[PDB]
Amino acid sequence: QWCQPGYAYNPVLGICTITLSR
Repeated sequence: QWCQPGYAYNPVLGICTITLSR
């Protein structure tokens, strides 16, 4: 359960997804 920078951990999906917070 580790997400690379620029990605936010998603518990619903169970995987890391990209995010821009904008």
